[PDB]
Amino acid sequence: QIAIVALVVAIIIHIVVWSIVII
Repeated sequence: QIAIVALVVAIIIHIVVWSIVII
């Protein structure tokens, strides 16, 4: 796992946000 799933989704948001900055 629950921590892994939440982490992946949590980190994913960081990746998406970054893409928006570029874009």
